[PDB]
Amino acid sequence: SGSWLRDIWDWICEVLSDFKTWLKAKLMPQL
Repeated sequence: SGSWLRDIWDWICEVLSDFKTWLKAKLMPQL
């Protein structure tokens, strides 16, 4: 039934979401 610390990836993915949006805007060239 249980596989592993699947929910554990949310502690890093949920907190790194704001960091991704900030980088996605800085990496986007002129459009």
